[PDB]
Amino acid sequence: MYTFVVRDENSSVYAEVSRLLLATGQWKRLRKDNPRFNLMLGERNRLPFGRLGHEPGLVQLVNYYRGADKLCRKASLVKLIKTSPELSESCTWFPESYVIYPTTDEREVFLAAYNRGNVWIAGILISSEASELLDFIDEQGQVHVIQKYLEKPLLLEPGHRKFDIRSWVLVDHLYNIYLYREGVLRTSSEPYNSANFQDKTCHLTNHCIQKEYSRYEEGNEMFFEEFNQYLMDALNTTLENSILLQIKHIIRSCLMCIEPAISTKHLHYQSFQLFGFDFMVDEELKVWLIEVNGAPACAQKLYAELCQGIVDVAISSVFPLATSIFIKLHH
Amino acid sequence: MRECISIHVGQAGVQIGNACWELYCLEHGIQPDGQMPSDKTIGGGDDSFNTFFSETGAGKHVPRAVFVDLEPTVIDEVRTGTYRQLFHPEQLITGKEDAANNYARGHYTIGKEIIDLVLDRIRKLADQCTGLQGFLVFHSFGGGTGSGFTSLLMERLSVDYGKKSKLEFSIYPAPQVSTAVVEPYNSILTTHTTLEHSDCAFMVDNEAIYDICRRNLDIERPTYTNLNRLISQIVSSITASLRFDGALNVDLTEFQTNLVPYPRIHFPLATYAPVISAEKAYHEQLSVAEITNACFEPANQMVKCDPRHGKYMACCLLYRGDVVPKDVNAAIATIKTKRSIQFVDWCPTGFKVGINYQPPTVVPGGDLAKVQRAVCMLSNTTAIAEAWARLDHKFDLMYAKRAFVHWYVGEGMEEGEFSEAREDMAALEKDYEEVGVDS
Amino acid sequence: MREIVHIQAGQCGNQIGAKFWEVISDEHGIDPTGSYHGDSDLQLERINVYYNEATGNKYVPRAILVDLEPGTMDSVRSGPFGQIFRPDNFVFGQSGAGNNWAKGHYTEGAELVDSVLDVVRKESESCDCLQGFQLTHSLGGGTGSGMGTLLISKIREEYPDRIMNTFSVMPSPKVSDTVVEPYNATLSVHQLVENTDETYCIDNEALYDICFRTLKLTTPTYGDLNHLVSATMSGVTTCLRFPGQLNADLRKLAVNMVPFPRLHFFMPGFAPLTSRGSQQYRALTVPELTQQMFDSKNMMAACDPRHGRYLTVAAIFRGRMSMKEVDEQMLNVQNKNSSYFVEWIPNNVKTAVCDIPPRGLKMSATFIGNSTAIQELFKRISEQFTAMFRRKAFLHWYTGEGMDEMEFTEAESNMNDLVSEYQQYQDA
Amino acid sequence: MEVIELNKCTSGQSFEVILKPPSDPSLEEIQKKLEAAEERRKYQEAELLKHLAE
Ligand SMILES: CC[C@]1(O)C[C@@H]2CN(CCc3c([nH]c4ccccc34)[C@@](C(=O)OC)(c3cc4c(cc3OC)N(C)[C@H]3[C@@](O)(C(=O)OC)[C@H](OC(C)=O)[C@]5(CC)C=CCN6CC[C@]43[C@@H]65)C2)C1
Ligand SMILES: Nc1nc2c(ncn2[C@@H]2O[C@H](COP(=O)(O)OP(=O)(O)OP(=O)(O)O)[C@@H](O)[C@H]2O)c(=O)[nH]1
Ligand SMILES: Nc1nc2c(ncn2[C@@H]2O[C@H](COP(=O)(O)OP(=O)(O)O)[C@@H](O)[C@H]2O)c(=O)[nH]1
Ligand SMILES: [Ca+2]
Ligand SMILES: [Mg+2]
Ligand SMILES: [Mg+2]
Repeated sequence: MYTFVVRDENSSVYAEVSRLLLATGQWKRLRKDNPRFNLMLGERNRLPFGRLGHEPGLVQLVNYYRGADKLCRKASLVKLIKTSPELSESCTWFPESYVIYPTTDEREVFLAAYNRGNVWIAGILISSEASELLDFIDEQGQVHVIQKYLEKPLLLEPGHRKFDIRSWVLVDHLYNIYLYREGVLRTSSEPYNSANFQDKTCHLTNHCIQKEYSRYEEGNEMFFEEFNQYLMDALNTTLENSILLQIKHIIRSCLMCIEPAISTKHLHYQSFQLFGFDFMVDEELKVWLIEVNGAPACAQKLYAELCQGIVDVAISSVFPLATSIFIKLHH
Repeated sequence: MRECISIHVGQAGVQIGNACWELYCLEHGIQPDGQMPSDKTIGGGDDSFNTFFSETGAGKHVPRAVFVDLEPTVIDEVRTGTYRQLFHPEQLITGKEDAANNYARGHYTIGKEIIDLVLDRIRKLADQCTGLQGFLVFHSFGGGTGSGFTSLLMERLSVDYGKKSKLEFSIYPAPQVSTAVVEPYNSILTTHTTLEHSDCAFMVDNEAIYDICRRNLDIERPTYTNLNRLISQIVSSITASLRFDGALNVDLTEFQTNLVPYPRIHFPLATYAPVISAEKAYHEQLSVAEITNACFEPANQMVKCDPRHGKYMACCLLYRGDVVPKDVNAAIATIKTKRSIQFVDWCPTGFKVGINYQPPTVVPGGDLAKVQRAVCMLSNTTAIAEAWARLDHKFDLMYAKRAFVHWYVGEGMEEGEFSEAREDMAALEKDYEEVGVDS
Repeated sequence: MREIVHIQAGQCGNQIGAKFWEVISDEHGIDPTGSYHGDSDLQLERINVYYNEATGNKYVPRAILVDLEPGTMDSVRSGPFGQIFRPDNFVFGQSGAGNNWAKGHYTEGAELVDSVLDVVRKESESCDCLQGFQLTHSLGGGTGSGMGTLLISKIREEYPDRIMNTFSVMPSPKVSDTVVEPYNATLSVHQLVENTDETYCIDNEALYDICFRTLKLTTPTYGDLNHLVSATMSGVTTCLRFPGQLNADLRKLAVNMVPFPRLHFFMPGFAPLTSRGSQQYRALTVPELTQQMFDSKNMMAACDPRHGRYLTVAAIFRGRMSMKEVDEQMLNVQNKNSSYFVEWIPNNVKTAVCDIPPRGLKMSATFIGNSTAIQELFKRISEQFTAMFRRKAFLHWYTGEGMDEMEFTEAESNMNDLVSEYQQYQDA
Repeated sequence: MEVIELNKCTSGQSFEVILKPPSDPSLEEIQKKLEAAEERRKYQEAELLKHLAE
């Protein structure tokens, strides 16, 4: 009988995972601050990693990687890509980006490469005239970052509409990197306007902001079945060749970059984590990394399969019980 | 030449002290009866080793040490041990009943009946010094005497020796070998009260030593004897520069200079390598690069924590045996690329290094294999704060229900010293946090 | 030497007292005449905790024998180890206490108490470093109960800074049929709550169940019951009598076991359970020991541990066995049933091992639990008490000795306070 | 990268290797605390002996 605790009640993914564990009959849930647990499904912020792995007779595992925040904050990711030689300023697949504080950063060198196609992004806002946006941040109290907005996105037909791709990746205690074979396109429901940019409607792809200010596919979510079919019929390529290889590459690069810093290989507790990578595909079927989310939600149709895969690969490999849905990315 | 006096307090301090003093003797060629044939100046000296041993006209080299425990059992062993002739009766002090794992009893009640005696014995050794540099103090966090008496002593020592350095060797409590549920209480009380009086304290988590013993020595259920022989190796590595010819860490003050920029943050992490089983039918001997790299493995730390997620303020490498600077410098640049080693901005990313050619001395019949080369790293990293977080959370769990508090109050302590002590530790956790937050 | 002074009072007190001294005399290699005949020097190392040493190199139990009638005193004298006790330490009367707490505590008892205290004082002024006292007595009768608790109050008055420890036998209508026992018990529990540091609750209800249901003794005797009491008393004092790191003196035990002054009533447990003469064939495994010692059926108090939570536990393993496996099996119990140990007292389970096994056994384990489930014991007594007291039934036996009923109202109140206080911490 | 302050002897050597540059109470007051705690300890016993007297 394995034991676990729940310290993030807000998570929908690990809601399902705890459901799946209790239903096995070889797990039992404890009170939140009962220390004698095998598994911790931890809080999103200020997780006490310092207190893990000091329980004699307990092998302990936690669903987060300490230090992975450096990949899952925008400021931190820019910083990590610009100063990490594994990724380099020679990084073909991340949009030009600068970190800026509201009046150790680079507010200066932002305008320097400016006055040399000038359209950028910054509760958001887009523009081509820098001077104004730099006040948008000034007003606000958080460190905002700015990057070149992608002028020419790949636009779906029928509709002339832009999208982003979300892929789900699982990294286990051995630092095997597993890509869920199912990803999702979060689509814009209304057409794409190249003219005046400052309208948060057909440029922002995120889900909730389209259940509001906005048919073709259900819930503006198109799955790999569909999108692969489209690519074959309109562009005569496959999802795999024109896109996934680039996505598999970027994922490999990012997570191998930080492995030395967060690996729990020789540590007294073990970590695994679920990431949500978000990408953009442009006109030339070139793929771009937008953000890495450390506490991702899952698409509704898929919860059952993904959460099942989490128990199989991340949890039960450490805690055995009584084809695969992932693509192992080798290294 | 300038002397140091060692003070061993409570059971942990005393048994560790016997391990260290036994190990010192084997390193300097001092026999159990106190005779040191190698020593050609009889009845006196200003050699480096004289910092730890005084001499008699009869050729006796006797430790500059005092042992103090509120109960006689443990020190009685010393009084009858194989090194009984080493010490003279005046430096072995005992009481009748102990502090019963109660800090208040060690500090206030039973402490007051013995503090002036201890200080008088300490005065006697001090007067025999031509240039006393200060004190090394050995004790547990968890015992009544180790926690309560020690903090009493430490305060009095600042009064009677306002200008001397005080170093600590502190045993931090682990359930696997601990003996009171109340040890987190005692740990936070003594840390609070001793903090302003200690220049530099080396913390040893029994948990860390227990597991190094299990894993690297093949000891299924480590005893204190096992733990203590390993601890004396680390202690010896740390004090070697005081007892031998050299130019690094040659006086007590230099420990603080090299390791402690911030007074309150005076808890260096020690990491030791290599630890190899003597029952092992020969181990492929490790290189400079290999034992140096091992210094950045949590599993070889005196405290389990993760220095990756903190910053360094200072780092010293102490080698014993077959080591020359070139192989060291070449071990470092390799590591500096393989590992994430982040010093604070207001700090040079760098290592002070010390090599002593005498390889580690091991106790005959002990568990440790002899090796041609070893290293002890002392790194002041913010990561050690993890052990304060652990300790403080256990304190909070019990204190919220006032569990066991009546035992302290019954000894004359006020509830207020609990909260005050915890608040001080809350401030100490925040100081570490400030110092280590690029991320 | 950190001496303990042992006092035994009344019939039950002296019978379990005598068997305790007989059992540990054997373990320490002492014989009926007070001569050592043991192998290990391990037996003689802390021998002075319980025994005084004279010239003739004899060992005399630091034990005082108290009763208001001569009966059981003569019984002890002719008993197997009758001759080891200091003759001047037999202190007895002629009246008896008639199963009446008031007589033990206020009238007959008061007449005898001072001569008892003289012998205590003699034994105490002799000690290098006196730990404190232990008393055996029942709570259902008159002498152990009433006079027993009087002695505790007077001893505490002369030695307020010493530990007071008792082995207290609780009455059960499964074993006896004297109708006032719940009166005597409640009056005594009130005393014990205020005046002892540690009390082992030895429940004749649980002793009966073990003997009759588990050991299949269809005509159980006090001899059978006491076989279990003596095994448990040897077990819980092991860490006092042999070299060891944990709970090695009465105060350190109290500091580890007592988070709140009033909540100092322990549930003892023992494994394996055996009858006298029931020869042991297969020694238990370490696993078996551990499961059993925590099993409700092995508790010497008739309380279901699953109905409460442990504040603190001491576990003592005896015999040659793997210290590694003991550690592993003890962690397993806590890791597997962790909801039954309160979360706000970290690492509240402590484990000791002693290589010397007890007579007849290769492997034994003794459990000492501070469980909130002990409230069931006090609730049981309390209902019995109130069923009579609300009609003032049999009270004249007490008022005739000078007591008021207000003193009954208070004991009842205090014991119900104690129960609810356990209930506070059970939830928390 | 850069080696500094190399000290040698027959016992061994010391040096510093740099990889990068940057970017109390009196004896009197103690008595006062001890005596006070002992005062409470004495007051506590007094109360107790007193209760035992009733
Ligand atoms: C361990 C001490 C002990 O020997 C334990 C029991 C009682 N006594 C004295 C000896 C004794 C026992 N029975 C006796 C009958 C006549 C004379 C003497 C006895 C004793 C026994 O060995 O039985 C075979 C015994 C007694 C009892 C006994 C069990 C028992 O031994 C098995 N009881 C459980 C009670 C008793 O009240 C009961 O069964 O509770 C419902 C039980 O009632 C019935 C219906 O049998 C009974 C029987 C005499 C009746 C009235 C009150 N007392 C209180 C205790 C109880 C008893 C055993 C002391
Ligand atoms: N490493 C090591 N730890 C020890 C040793 N002795 C005790 N400890 C640890 O120290 C703590 C117990 O405190 P002790 O030093 O034994 O107690 P004390 O200082 O004598 O104080 P009192 O006995 O209460 O008067 C526990 O955490 C023990 O595990 C030892 O010899 N070596
Ligand atoms: N376990 C046990 N209980 C006993 C023994 N003798 C009496 N009792 C119990 O103690 C209570 C009777 O008190 P008793 O000691 O005889 O009265 P006292 O002499 O006035 O102290 C009842 O609960 C009896 O069942 C005994 O030898 N062993
Ligand atoms: Ca000399
Ligand atoms: Mg001791
Ligand atoms: Mg009777």
